[PDB]
Amino acid sequence: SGEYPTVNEIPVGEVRLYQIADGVWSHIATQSFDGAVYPSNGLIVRDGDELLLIDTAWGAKNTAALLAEIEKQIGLPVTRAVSTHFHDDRVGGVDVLRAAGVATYASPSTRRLAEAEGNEIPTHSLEGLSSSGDAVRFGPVELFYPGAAHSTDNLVVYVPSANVLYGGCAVHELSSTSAGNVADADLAEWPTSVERIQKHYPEAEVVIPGHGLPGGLDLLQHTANVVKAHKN
Ligand SMILES: C[C@@H](c1cccc2c(-c3cncc(O)c3)c(C(=O)O)[nH]c12)N1C[C@]2(C[C@@H](CN)C2)OC1=O
Ligand SMILES: [Zn+2]
Ligand SMILES: [Zn+2]
Repeated sequence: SGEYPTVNEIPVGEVRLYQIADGVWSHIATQSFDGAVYPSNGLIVRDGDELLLIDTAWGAKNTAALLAEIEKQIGLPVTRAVSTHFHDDRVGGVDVLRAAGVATYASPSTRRLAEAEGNEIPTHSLEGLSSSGDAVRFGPVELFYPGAAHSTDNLVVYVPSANVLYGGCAVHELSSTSAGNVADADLAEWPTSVERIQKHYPEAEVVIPGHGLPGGLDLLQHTANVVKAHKN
């Protein structure tokens, strides 16, 4: 009833949307992994009379439910999707999208990693993102490669019309006590990558993590802090 939806509030298989700003929503879904349940976020950005999707809803059935929820709540067609790294919370559901008419995109690095590890593979490669600090425009967003953090391929997304920074899994929520799933992370480079985000997007008003509650710019410093302490 208006609060940001949380893990125990979303059964696995259902999806909820949350209005972030004019023409910007997050999507929230839940999934089981190694016997625990987790929430995860993505983004939806209005692109005229179409929608740009950022990240899947962590699985094929969740992603079908996402498309249904978008049709219910927004009623504009999703035409393109970008996955912000190669893990299943970002690409699981790409096959569903691709069969529903959505053109799917990711960096070449993400595509290679997804292929190598047996995850679903976005169709189209996003060039111009291979060096830290690179940025490219993609419809109503800017895509930015900050350097290795949660993963070596992680991208962040900025919505300039609304000053919304979607950090994906490179950014943690304020309640986080740990650096999350660090299996593929670079804990040594992560603070430097966060510093690049902080420098590039000083006017961000909302910061959205890959999992958990949005907040303001403090999510970036908090992330750097928890990562440094995890490493320590
Ligand atoms: C699908 C994703 C994943 C699964 C389960 C939980 C998380 C979390 C997470 C968030 N918050 C708190 C927390 O405890 C955990 C994140 C997060 O941090 O981005 N990601 C999660 N994968 C799986 C994998 C691939 C590797 C294969 N060897 C393991 O590394 C990942 O990042
Ligand atoms: Zn991940
Ligand atoms: Zn994640």
